[PDB]
Amino acid sequence: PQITLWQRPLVTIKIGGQLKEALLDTGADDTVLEEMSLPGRWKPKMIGGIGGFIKVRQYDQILIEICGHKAIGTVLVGPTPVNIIGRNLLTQIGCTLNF
Amino acid sequence: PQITLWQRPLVTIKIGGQLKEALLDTGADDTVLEEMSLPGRWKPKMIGGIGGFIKVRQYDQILIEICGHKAIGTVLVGPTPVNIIGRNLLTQIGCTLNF
Ligand SMILES: NC(=O)O[C@@H]1Cc2ccccc2[C@@H]1C1=CN[C@@](Cc2ccccc2)(C[C@H](O)[C@H](Cc2ccccc2)NC(=O)O[C@H]2CCOC2)C1=O
Repeated sequence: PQITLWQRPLVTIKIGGQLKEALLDTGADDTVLEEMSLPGRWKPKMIGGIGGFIKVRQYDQILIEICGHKAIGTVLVGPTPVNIIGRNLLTQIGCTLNF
Repeated sequence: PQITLWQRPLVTIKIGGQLKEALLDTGADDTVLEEMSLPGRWKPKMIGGIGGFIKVRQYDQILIEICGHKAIGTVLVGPTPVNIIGRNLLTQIGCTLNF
C-alpha cells in the first residue's frame, strides 16, 4: 500500500498471538515496543532518542506480523511512549520513502 | 527519489542560507533542528520521545528546501542530537511510505 503522512502512520501488528498498534518510524534504527513478555533470553541495549538514552532489553529472532507481512527479527522492549517499528523491520517488509 | 531503509534516510536541506543534513522521520509529527538562530519570534514548547523531554523554540512559517523541493511550516529549534524533518514538512514535498 501507499501511506501518506497527513496522519500518523499507525499499523496493527500481531505479536504473541495478540494485536497491537505500532507506528512506522523511519527515524528509528530499531524496533522498540512497550513492556511485554517475550520468550527466551534478552541482553542489554542502550538506545538514544530525543531526550537522551534509555536501557532496554533486546530479544532476537522474534516473529512479528506487520500489516499482514511476516517479519522475524530483533525487538527491543522498554519504556517507550508508543510501539515503534524501526528500520530493521521496515527493510524486511520492503518499505521505502518516495517523493 | 525512492529512498531505501538499509541506511538512515538522510538528505540535504537548506535553511537560512546554510545547507544541512537531516533525517526524514515518518514517526515525528514535527520538525526539530539543532541550535541555530532563526529570525522572527518564537514560543517555548516541550517535546518528548525516547529518553524524555527537551525544551525547544517554535518558529512558524519557516521556508525549508528538502531535496530542492521548497516547503514551508513550523520548525522547532533546540538541543536535538540530529536534525529531524517530520510529517509537517514531509507531506508538503509529497513524501509517502510504500511496501
Ligand atoms: N510525538 C512525536 O510524534 O514525536 C516525538 C516528538 C518529536 C518532535 C520532533 C521530532 C521528533 C519527535 C519525537 C519522536 C518521533 N519518533 C520517535 C518515537 C516516538 C514517537 C511518538 C511519540 C514518542 C516517541 C523516535 C524518533 O524517530 C527518533 C529520531 C532520532 C534519531 C537519532 C537520534 C535521536 C533521535 N529516533 C529514535 O528514538 O531512535 C531510536 C529508538 C530505537 O532506535 C533508536 C520520537 O522520539
